[PDB]
Amino acid sequence: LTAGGGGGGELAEKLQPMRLSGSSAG
Amino acid sequence: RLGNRDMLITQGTQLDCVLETRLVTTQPGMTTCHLTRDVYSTSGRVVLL
Repeated sequence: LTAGGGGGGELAEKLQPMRLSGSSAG
Repeated sequence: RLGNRDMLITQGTQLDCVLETRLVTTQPGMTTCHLTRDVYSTSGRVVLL
């Protein structure tokens, strides 16, 4: 039917960059 | 034996410099100074700094 160096620990950590990513206008 | 004593500054040499930045130890920070004198080699014949 169907188919199928490392030192400066405090100063070097205070100088870590804060890199904020840019935006694009829509 | 030290290798080339004309091109060498060894441990314990005293570099004399003058402090440029005023130092205040509240916050961790960077300093700067400038050498006041020529610094010869350990043989005393070549100005290396």
